[PDB]
Amino acid sequence: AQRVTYRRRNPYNTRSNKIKVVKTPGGKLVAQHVKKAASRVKCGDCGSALAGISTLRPRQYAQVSKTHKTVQRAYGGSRCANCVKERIVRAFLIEEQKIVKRVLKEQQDKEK
Amino acid sequence: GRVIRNQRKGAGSIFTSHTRLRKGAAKLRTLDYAERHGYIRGVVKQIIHDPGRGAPLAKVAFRDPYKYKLREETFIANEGVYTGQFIYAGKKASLNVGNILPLGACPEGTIVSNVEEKVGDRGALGRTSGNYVIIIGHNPDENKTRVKLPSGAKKIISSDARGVIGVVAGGGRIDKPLLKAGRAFHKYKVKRNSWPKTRGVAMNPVDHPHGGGNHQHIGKASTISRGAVSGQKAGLIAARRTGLLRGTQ
Amino acid sequence: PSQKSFRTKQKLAKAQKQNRPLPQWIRLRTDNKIRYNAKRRHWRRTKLGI
Amino acid sequence: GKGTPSLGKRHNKSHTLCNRCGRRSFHVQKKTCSSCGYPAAKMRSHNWALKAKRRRTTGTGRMAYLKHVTRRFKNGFQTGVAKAQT
RNA sequence: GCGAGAGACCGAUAGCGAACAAGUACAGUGAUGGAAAGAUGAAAAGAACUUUGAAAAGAGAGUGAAAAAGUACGUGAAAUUG
RNA sequence: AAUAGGGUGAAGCCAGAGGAAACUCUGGUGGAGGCUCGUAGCGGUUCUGACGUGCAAAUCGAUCGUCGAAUUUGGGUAUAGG
RNA sequence: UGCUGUAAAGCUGGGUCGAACGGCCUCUAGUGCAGAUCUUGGUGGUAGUAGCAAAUAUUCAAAUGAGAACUUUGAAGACUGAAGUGGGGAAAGGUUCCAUGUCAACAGCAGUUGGACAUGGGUUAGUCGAUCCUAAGAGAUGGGGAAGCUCCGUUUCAACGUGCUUGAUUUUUCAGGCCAACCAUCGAAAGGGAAUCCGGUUAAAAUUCCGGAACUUGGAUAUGGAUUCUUCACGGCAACGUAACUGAAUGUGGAGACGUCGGCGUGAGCCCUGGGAGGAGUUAUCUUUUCUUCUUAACAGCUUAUCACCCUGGAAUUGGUUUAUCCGGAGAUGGGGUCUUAUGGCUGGAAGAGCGCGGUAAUUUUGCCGCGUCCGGUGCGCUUACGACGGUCCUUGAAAAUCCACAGGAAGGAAUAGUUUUCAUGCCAAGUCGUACUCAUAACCGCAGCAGGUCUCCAAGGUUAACAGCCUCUAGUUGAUAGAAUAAUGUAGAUAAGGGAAGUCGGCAAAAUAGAUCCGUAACUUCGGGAUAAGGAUUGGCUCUAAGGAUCGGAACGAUCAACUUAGAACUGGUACGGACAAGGGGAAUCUGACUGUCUAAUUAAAACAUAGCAUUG
RNA sequence: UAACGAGAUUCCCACUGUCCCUAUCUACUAUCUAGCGAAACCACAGCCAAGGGAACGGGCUUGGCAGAAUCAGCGGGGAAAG
RNA sequence: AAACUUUCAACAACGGAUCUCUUGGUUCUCGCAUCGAUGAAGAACGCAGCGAAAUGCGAUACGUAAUAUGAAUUGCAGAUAUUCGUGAAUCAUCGAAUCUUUGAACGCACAUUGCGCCCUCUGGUAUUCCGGAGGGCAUGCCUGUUUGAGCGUCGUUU
Ligand SMILES: CC[C@H]1CN2CCc3cc(OC)c(OC)cc3[C@@H]2C[C@@H]1C[C@H]1NCCc2cc(O)c(OC)cc21
Ligand SMILES: [Mg+2]
Ligand SMILES: [Mg+2]
Ligand SMILES: [Mg+2]
Ligand SMILES: [Mg+2]
Ligand SMILES: [Mg+2]
Ligand SMILES: [Mg+2]
Ligand SMILES: [Mg+2]
Ligand SMILES: [Mg+2]
Ligand SMILES: [Mg+2]
Ligand SMILES: [Mg+2]
Ligand SMILES: [Mg+2]
Ligand SMILES: [Mg+2]
Ligand SMILES: [Mg+2]
Ligand SMILES: [Mg+2]
Ligand SMILES: [Mg+2]
Ligand SMILES: [Mg+2]
Ligand SMILES: [Mg+2]
Ligand SMILES: [Mg+2]
Ligand SMILES: [Mg+2]
Ligand SMILES: [Mg+2]
Ligand SMILES: [Mg+2]
Ligand SMILES: [Mg+2]
Ligand SMILES: [Mg+2]
Ligand SMILES: [Mg+2]
Ligand SMILES: [Mg+2]
Ligand SMILES: [Mg+2]
Ligand SMILES: [Mg+2]
Ligand SMILES: [Mg+2]
Ligand SMILES: [Mg+2]
Ligand SMILES: [Mg+2]
Ligand SMILES: [Mg+2]
Ligand SMILES: [Mg+2]
Ligand SMILES: [Mg+2]
Ligand SMILES: [Mg+2]
Ligand SMILES: [Mg+2]
Ligand SMILES: [Mg+2]
Ligand SMILES: [Mg+2]
Ligand SMILES: [Mg+2]
Ligand SMILES: [Mg+2]
Ligand SMILES: [Mg+2]
Ligand SMILES: [Mg+2]
Ligand SMILES: [Mg+2]
Ligand SMILES: [Mg+2]
Ligand SMILES: [Mg+2]
Ligand SMILES: [Mg+2]
Ligand SMILES: [Mg+2]
Ligand SMILES: [Mg+2]
Ligand SMILES: [Mg+2]
Ligand SMILES: [Mg+2]
Ligand SMILES: [Mg+2]
Ligand SMILES: [Mg+2]
Ligand SMILES: [Mg+2]
Ligand SMILES: [Mg+2]
Ligand SMILES: [Mg+2]
Ligand SMILES: [Mg+2]
Ligand SMILES: [Mg+2]
Ligand SMILES: [Mg+2]
Ligand SMILES: [Mg+2]
Ligand SMILES: [Mg+2]
Ligand SMILES: [Mg+2]
Ligand SMILES: [Mg+2]
Ligand SMILES: [Mg+2]
Ligand SMILES: [Mg+2]
Ligand SMILES: [Mg+2]
Ligand SMILES: [Mg+2]
Ligand SMILES: [Mg+2]
Ligand SMILES: [Mg+2]
Ligand SMILES: [Mg+2]
Ligand SMILES: [Mg+2]
Ligand SMILES: [Mg+2]
Ligand SMILES: [Mg+2]
Ligand SMILES: [Mg+2]
Ligand SMILES: [Mg+2]
Ligand SMILES: [Mg+2]
Ligand SMILES: [Mg+2]
Ligand SMILES: [Mg+2]
Ligand SMILES: [Mg+2]
Ligand SMILES: [Mg+2]
Ligand SMILES: [Mg+2]
Ligand SMILES: [Mg+2]
Ligand SMILES: [Mg+2]
Ligand SMILES: [Mg+2]
Ligand SMILES: [Mg+2]
Ligand SMILES: [Mg+2]
Ligand SMILES: [Mg+2]
Ligand SMILES: [Zn+2]
Repeated sequence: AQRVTYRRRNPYNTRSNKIKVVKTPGGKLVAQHVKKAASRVKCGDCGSALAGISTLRPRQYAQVSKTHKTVQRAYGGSRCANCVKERIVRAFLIEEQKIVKRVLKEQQDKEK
Repeated sequence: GRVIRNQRKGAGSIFTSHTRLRKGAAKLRTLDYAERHGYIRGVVKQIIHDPGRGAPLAKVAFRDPYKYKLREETFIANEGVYTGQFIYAGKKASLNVGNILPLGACPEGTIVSNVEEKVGDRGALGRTSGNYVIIIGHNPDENKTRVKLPSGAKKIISSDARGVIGVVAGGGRIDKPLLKAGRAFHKYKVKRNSWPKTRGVAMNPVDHPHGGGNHQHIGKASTISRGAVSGQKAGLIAARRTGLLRGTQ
Repeated sequence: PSQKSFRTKQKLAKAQKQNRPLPQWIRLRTDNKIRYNAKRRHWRRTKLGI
Repeated sequence: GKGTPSLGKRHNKSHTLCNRCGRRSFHVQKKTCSSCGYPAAKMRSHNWALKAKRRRTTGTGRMAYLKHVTRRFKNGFQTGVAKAQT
C-alpha cells in the first residue's frame, strides 16, 4: 500500500498538523492537511448550541453573509429562543409586580 | 555544612505556588458606599472548582453603581449557595446564607465565613472548606465584636468588618484517606513543591541537623528555641510541650 | 538545517568563499612565499562553530 | 552512561553569535555575552586576564579613524587645502 | 600612545606567545587556552630535448662556480638503517 | 507528543428463584484498578558471560525489572559554587 | 694521518664545505651534563608482531581500464520484511546535493569507485514556515536601594494618549464628540493563527517553476439586484428561512479555548472479493487460471445527521429505549416539522488530465494516431477522523492576539427620486528572510566513515490474540579486507549411556514447564485474594453434521443474500499433532520491607529512600 | 500480618554434563598466505645448583655444563606490566 | 662453510644538530601630548581584469580629490593610458571627500536583515491604500522659547 508524508516542515502529530489520506487524479495516495474543526456558537445564558447559525472558525465569520450568523429574533445570534422567551416573560411579570408594589405602597402610605 | 531545605524555600525558585489553573483570588467586594450605607444585589453565575483549593468558588455578578458596567466577583462559596441565587451585601443586607454583612449587624451565635480581620481587607478568616467563624458578642460602645476562629482562638474585630453568612462549602474532605502516594502527588501537583518529604534523620550531617550517625537518630532535643537561627530551626520550634496529648487542653 | 537565519546563511556564504585553493598565478610573483592556502576547511573535519 | 552515551545528547546551543563582538558567546537564555558583556554599555574586561585584553584592544582591528590622528596632529590639525606652488 | 637614538643583550628549542597570511591554525558550550613554522642559487639560469614506463618516476642530456645546491633545496652531527 | 495484544472482572443495571418481614440466593450485563501476563518503550538483575592496549573512557549478548501511570519523552523556562 | 699534555684538552694529515675566524695580555658572564618518572624534537627493539573475526552471502559473464574480489551493466542467489536496511521531517551540520574530470593524500585490503580531490551548476512562494499572539518566564520606564559595577520592582506613593472618531476646511486654519481600569518590550519553525490544489517539468528546485483551476487580506469602485411614498425587506403558529434587507458612543456574550480512559456508531484510506474490457506469466498434465490497469485534487452549487429544538396531544394495564437504564404532567409514546453540515451522494472542476493497451514517425528537438478507462459486493478486519454516550479525580485538565453576533438607539436618511460595497459581478496589489542535501551501522554528538547516543509521521499479504516471532510483495540494500586449511586453547552454540546436585560458598550455568479447551484446585486471608495454586485430560489431517443472521413479500411461512465462531461424529496415520515460531517450573517455611514507586550515570537496586496511615510542634 | 519482592535463608518434587567422567559436533578465531599494520614495555641482559651477600642472584664465588637459525603453544620465573 | 648476530670504515639513508647569518625580539636613553554623539575602540559582511590569506579600502569599496614628484607597473593581460607633460606609478604627502551593516549606538526591536510614525518629492484613477527617493523621531542634564497646571498665592468685581 502507498505511504504518505507530511507536506510541511512540522513532523509532529499536533493539533494543527492533522492529515487526511486522499487519492489524487494521478492515482496517488497523498496527505491532505486538515484544518482544526470549528466549534458551534453557543447561548450566553444557558450555553446551548444556537440553531440556524453556521459553525465556523472565528476569522471565517467576517467573510460570510449576515443571514448565516444570526436568527431573525431579539438577541438572535446571541441567545437561544427559550432564553429569550424567559427574559421576556420575566421582564413583563417583574415590572407588573413593581407597579403592584408601588400602588400598594401608596395604599399603605395613606392609612397607617 | 550545607544550606538546608528549610532555608532553600525562601528564595522561591522551585518553591513558588503553581498558579496557572487558579481561577482568581477569592475576595469580598471593595467596601464602598452601597455596602457602608445600604445593600447591593448580585446574582450567582457560577460555582466552580479552584485547583489547589478544597472550597469551591462562586462567580457573582454585580452592577457598577457609577458606570454602565458589570462587575464579576470571586467569592468563596458557602454551602447551600446555588447558581442564580441573589446575594445581598451591605449594612442593610438581611441575614441569609451567602449574604455579606458587617459583623455588628449579625446577632450572637451567627455563623459567618470569609471574615475580615480589618475593615476592607476583603476577607481573612475562615476561608477553607468546612470552616467558619462564630460571633460571640458585641461591644457597641467601643464598636467591637468578639468572634471564635476555626482554631479555637477568640478575636476582637471592628464591628464594621464584613463576613459572609454560612459555612464554607466542601467540608468533610479530610474524612477520606488519600490511600496512595499518587493521590498526594496529584494533590500537591497544583499546590506547590513540598511533597514528598525526606526525613532529615535520613540525611547526612551536611544536609540537616538530624543527619548522620551509625543509627538514624536525632541525637539532641528536637525542641528548638524560638530564638534559634535559620539552619537550626528544624524540629519542634518553641514547643511548650511534647508527647501524646492526654486530657483536655 | 533548512530553516536557517539570514545571519547564519551569510556566515555560510563567506565560509564557502574562503574555502578555495590558491590561485596559481600568485606563486609566480617576485618574493612570493605562499605555496598553498593554509586555511582550508573540510565540513566533516573542522566545524565552523556558528 | 555519563560519557559517550551522554555526549550524544548535544544539539541545543547555549551560546550564539554576539552582535557586538561576533564571537558566539551570547548566552541565549541570559541574553548576555560572556566575552564582551553585551548588552552592557561597557566592554567586559578584567585585570586578571591580560591576554584577553591583548586579544581585543586598539590595534587588533582597523583603527580606521585613530590611524590618522597622529598625522593630523603633526600638521597642527590643518583646515583648508594645499596651495599649488607657482 | 607617537616619534627617534642606542647597547660588553638574544641569535630561530634563544629573544616577546608571535623574525613567517600570530593572538594565526586549532580546542572548549563558555570564561578562556593557544602552537608549530626562517636559510637553493649572484641570477630560475626551476632541467629544453631523446628514451623506458599506464603514471609517478628512472636513464641519458642540459643550466650552473657547484646538482657532494633540484624547491622532499646552505652546511647536513647523533640515535637508527641499507 | 508517545504507550500491540490478552487475563481478571469492582460499582451501577436487567431477569429469575426463595422469604411474613428485616432481607437472601442464582444467571447475565457492565468494564473499575498507582491490578495482572506480555510487546514498543523506560530500566539495568544475573551470568560475577563477552570485551577488558574494547566497537565503546561503560559497550555487546543472553537473562531479567516494569510496561496506563508517583508513566516515558522533545522543546521552552527557572534555580549557580559554601 | 698522527703529535703534545697525568688530565681537562691543544695542534695537525686526508675528505666534505662555503664566509668568516683565531693566538696572546686583560675584562665579563644566561660559561662545561649521563641521569632530575627532567624539557622539546627525533629514532629504535618489540615487529612484518598483536591484529584487520558482531550485524546470514555471495557467484558467473560482459563492459571499462595499464591494472578489476571491491567500478558499471546483465543474469542469478539472498536479506531488511511496513515498530524496514522503505518514504519524509525537527535539532545539528553547511554544499556533503548535481554534472564533468579525476586518484598524490584519505576511504586501517584495493580502487578505474567515493560524503575524497578539481572545475562548474544548483535552492523561484500573497496561500508552506518565520514574521504576529501570549505561556512559564525575561525585562526597560517612574521610583526606591547601593561607594559603585548595578539591585528591586512591572504599574508599582507617576501630571504616563508620538490618543481615536466624525463633519471638514481648502479658511492647509479647524469645530468638536468620546474615552485613557489594563496596556514598553521580548518570550513557541510542536501551543494560538487569514488564504492552493491537481497534472506536468530538472542532471540537481518545487504545495515555490509551467498549464489549468481556486482562495484570503487590504484598497479602489461602477453596474445589476435588493430597499424606500407605511422610509431603514418579507415569510413561518413555532423551532426558524432567505441573495440582499441603516445602526454611533457604550455594554453583554460567543468563537479562539483545551484532561484522560471505556465500549459503541458513522465515514475515509487500506485490506478482501464478483462481472467485464486490456496486458503479462504457467501450460507433460491441471488451472473460465496466477499477477497486473480500470483513477479523480483544492474549490462551487444542490442535497445529506446523530444531537438539540418547535407544533400537536395528554400518558398506570406505565410506556419509549441503549452493548452499556436513562427519559417522560418541568409533557413520554404517537403524528408533523426546524437546525448545525461533521460525513456521504450528484453535478461543475474533468478527461481535455493521469493510467492501460494497440498501430505507427525518426540520426531525429520530441511525437502522432486509435481503443478502453465500466458496473458491483463484503466486514467483531486494520489505521485514522468524527459523533452520541458512559467512567474517573482531596487531580476538574493555559493565555493572549484576533473574528463575529447581540443589546442600545446617536446620526443620517425618499418620490421624481433617495441608500449599500455583510447580495452578485467587475478592477488593483500582496513586501522581507528561509527553501539544495543528510537526518544517521558514513553528512549530527561521541578526537573517526566509532556495534554507543539523538525527537517524530505514514505502514501490504500469510500464520496468529497479536503492530510479537517466522516467510513473502512494493521499495532499498547485497555494505563490513580477502584466499587456503580446519591442530591445541578459546568465543557463540548443540548433543550425550546409567546415576541425578554426590559438584559448588551457594543448583551459578543449563535443563525442565510453557499456547488453547475442558476438568480440578489447599493452608491462610485485610474476604478483595491466594490462583495459571497444586494436579490431570485433549489438540493433526480429511469427510460430514448442527447451532448462532440481514433485507424484502399480508409471516410458526417463502424469496434472495451473507461473517466466521462454537459444538458433535465418522474415517485416517510408525500414538503423531500449541509438530517451526512463540511460550509460567512448582511446593513447605524462616528473616525482612506493607504494597505500586525511587537512588549511588561508570563496582552496592537493597532490608536503604519515598509512601498512604499515625502523632507531635509553631 | 493477607498480598506483593531481579531482597537474605532452609527443605521437597521436577529437571538436568554442576558432578562421577568425560566424549563428539557446528560456526568464528587462533593457524598459513597477499595487502595493511600498532602498543605496553626496555640499566645491560637473559640456563641451572649451592654459597656468601641489603639475610630469596641473570651477573659475584664454586661447581653442573655449554653448538647456528628457529615455529606453534604455555603460563614456573623475570620478587613481569599497570 | 654460509646465513645470522656484533663491531668498525666507506658510500647511501633517516633526521635536522652544528657553523654562519637576521627587515625580529629585549633593555636603556632622548623628544612629544593627539580617541569618541562632528559617532571612537571593536565587530560583521563585502570590494581587484584574473585573489584564498595578510595588507588596504567601503557600493566613489587593494580606493576618489588635492599637494608634491617626475616615467613607471610587472605574475600574466590591457587600454576609448601616458612621455620637452595639467603627466606613468606613488598609504610620497595629505588640509577635500566617500565611509555598507553595526558598535557608547540613539524611532521600537533584534536567536528576526521584524515593526512603526512624521515631513517633502514621486509612481499607481489617492490627505486616508500600495510602491519608491530623500530628510527626521533615544535618554539624563543646562540655558533660553512657547504652551500650561495647582484656592501655593497677590491685586480687582459681584
Ligand atoms: C552465516 C550466519 C550464521 C552461520 N552459523 C553457522 C552454524 C552456527 C551454529 C551454531 O550453533 C549450532 C551457532 O551458535 C550461535 C552459530 C552458527 C553460525 C552463526 C551465524 C550468524 C550469527 N553470527 C553471530 C551473531 C549473529 C547475530 C545476528 O543478528 C544474526 O542475524 C543474521 C546472525 C548471527
Ligand atoms: Mg503552530
Ligand atoms: Mg440563520
Ligand atoms: Mg510525610
Ligand atoms: Mg518522609
Ligand atoms: Mg545515608
Ligand atoms: Mg550541623
Ligand atoms: Mg543541634
Ligand atoms: Mg543524627
Ligand atoms: Mg546509615
Ligand atoms: Mg530508624
Ligand atoms: Mg545515644
Ligand atoms: Mg480530666
Ligand atoms: Mg540552556
Ligand atoms: Mg620562539
Ligand atoms: Mg614559542
Ligand atoms: Mg635549512
Ligand atoms: Mg659546493
Ligand atoms: Mg650546497
Ligand atoms: Mg642539503
Ligand atoms: Mg650513524
Ligand atoms: Mg501495574
Ligand atoms: Mg506487571
Ligand atoms: Mg546489558
Ligand atoms: Mg564480568
Ligand atoms: Mg583479551
Ligand atoms: Mg525536557
Ligand atoms: Mg655564501
Ligand atoms: Mg682578538
Ligand atoms: Mg645555565
Ligand atoms: Mg643528554
Ligand atoms: Mg651526574
Ligand atoms: Mg627521560
Ligand atoms: Mg619524549
Ligand atoms: Mg598474524
Ligand atoms: Mg578481534
Ligand atoms: Mg526474510
Ligand atoms: Mg515485525
Ligand atoms: Mg528518515
Ligand atoms: Mg554525490
Ligand atoms: Mg586502504
Ligand atoms: Mg592505494
Ligand atoms: Mg570537496
Ligand atoms: Mg501560513
Ligand atoms: Mg507573566
Ligand atoms: Mg529589572
Ligand atoms: Mg530609573
Ligand atoms: Mg513576539
Ligand atoms: Mg508559531
Ligand atoms: Mg492549547
Ligand atoms: Mg504537483
Ligand atoms: Mg528534491
Ligand atoms: Mg502557476
Ligand atoms: Mg473513544
Ligand atoms: Mg471502511
Ligand atoms: Mg484547502
Ligand atoms: Mg466530473
Ligand atoms: Mg469527561
Ligand atoms: Mg527539500
Ligand atoms: Mg552512530
Ligand atoms: Mg562529528
Ligand atoms: Mg559479518
Ligand atoms: Mg547423561
Ligand atoms: Mg538418558
Ligand atoms: Mg530422580
Ligand atoms: Mg548441591
Ligand atoms: Mg553438597
Ligand atoms: Mg563437597
Ligand atoms: Mg556449605
Ligand atoms: Mg538461573
Ligand atoms: Mg496449572
Ligand atoms: Mg519495597
Ligand atoms: Mg553503580
Ligand atoms: Mg561516586
Ligand atoms: Mg548493579
Ligand atoms: Mg518493585
Ligand atoms: Mg632490574
Ligand atoms: Mg639459582
Ligand atoms: Mg641465604
Ligand atoms: Mg634480576
Ligand atoms: Mg662460573
Ligand atoms: Mg597465555
Ligand atoms: Mg610468569
Ligand atoms: Mg644556529
Ligand atoms: Mg635593538
Ligand atoms: Mg523571535
Ligand atoms: Zn560579545
